[PDB]
Amino acid sequence: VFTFSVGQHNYDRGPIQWMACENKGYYYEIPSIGAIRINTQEYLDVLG
Amino acid sequence: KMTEEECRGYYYVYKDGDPTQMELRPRQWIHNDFHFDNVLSAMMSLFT
Amino acid sequence: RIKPVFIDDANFRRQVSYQHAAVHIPTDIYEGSTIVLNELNWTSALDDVFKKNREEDPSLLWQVFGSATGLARYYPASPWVDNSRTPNKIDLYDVR
Amino acid sequence: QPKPIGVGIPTINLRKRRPNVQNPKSQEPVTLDFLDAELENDIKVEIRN
Amino acid sequence: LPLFHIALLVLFMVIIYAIIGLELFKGKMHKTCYYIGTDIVATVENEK
Ligand SMILES: *[C@@H]1O[C@H](CO)[C@@H](O[C@@H]2O[C@H](CO)[C@@H](O[C@@H]3O[C@H](CO)[C@@H](O)[C@H](O)[C@@H]3O)[C@H](O)[C@H]2NC(C)=O)[C@H](O)[C@H]1NC(C)=O
Repeated sequence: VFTFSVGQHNYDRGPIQWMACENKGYYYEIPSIGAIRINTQEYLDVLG
Repeated sequence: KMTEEECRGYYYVYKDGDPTQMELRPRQWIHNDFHFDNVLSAMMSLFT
Repeated sequence: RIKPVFIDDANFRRQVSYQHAAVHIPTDIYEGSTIVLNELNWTSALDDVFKKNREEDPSLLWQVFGSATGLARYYPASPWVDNSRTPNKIDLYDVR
Repeated sequence: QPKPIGVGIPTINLRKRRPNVQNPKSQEPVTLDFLDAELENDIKVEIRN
Repeated sequence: LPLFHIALLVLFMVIIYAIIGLELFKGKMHKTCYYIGTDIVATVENEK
């Protein structure tokens, strides 16, 4: 399970991090357009 | 880029928020015009 | 930096240099970082194997190392199709 | 052929295109099926399988 | 209660100036410089 927190907000991000690194996954944050390309390609490191 | 050493090189700027409309700008570590670094700058900021 | 000669070649409709390998770094990735400079330090040993492979089989086309840090070192050296901002156009190429 | 594989019908909105943006061109591979390169036939499907 | 006359004067001045502006600048701020053949307003980095 890979979880992505997108945008700027005041909502709690703890539960999605727990989902990420509980089911052998990873947690990513995408605050703007500039981070989309870098953060949507890093999941191949965990898969390798 | 959260540090002066990271804030180097160039980055993409998306005008009107469109991911397909790109423009290149250099990264520069900027300092606020009104700050609180010393007592004089703090006094100027508080006067403003 | 390095200034190559860039002779004209067949099997490459471009100008290539067989003396070293070219390095492509994504535009938004700052070259000169500790991560990037370290990669360029130890990837300089691939040029000898590039030359050995080319001399063993002269029909080889591009052979490239795609780094996990975004770098791309390919042989033979050749100017990139799209400069950063020399023309009005830019490039969006990440080896990853 | 060296041309990229076309998908759908191309639609453009020329009223929302700045002249100095360098929009991305393409990154997809040229994946053409055997049945899409010739006239598809029942025997040809069997041969391909 | 004593501020009643002042409020009346304020409303009176506001009405007069609104009517004057209506007759002077009606339908005048409706042209801006778009790009060639597009519906995109042309501005610079820090200009509204
Ligand atoms: C990455 O960069 C480092 C530093 O430039 C390279 O290390 C350098 O390797 C050369 C080749 O062995 C060293 O030259 C030798 O130095 C010894 C004395 O240390 C001398 O006795 C030999 O005759 C020869 O001149 C050089 O000193 C060394 N530099 C440092 C600072 O240790 C390294 O080779 C680079 N990586 C790759 C893959 O090329």
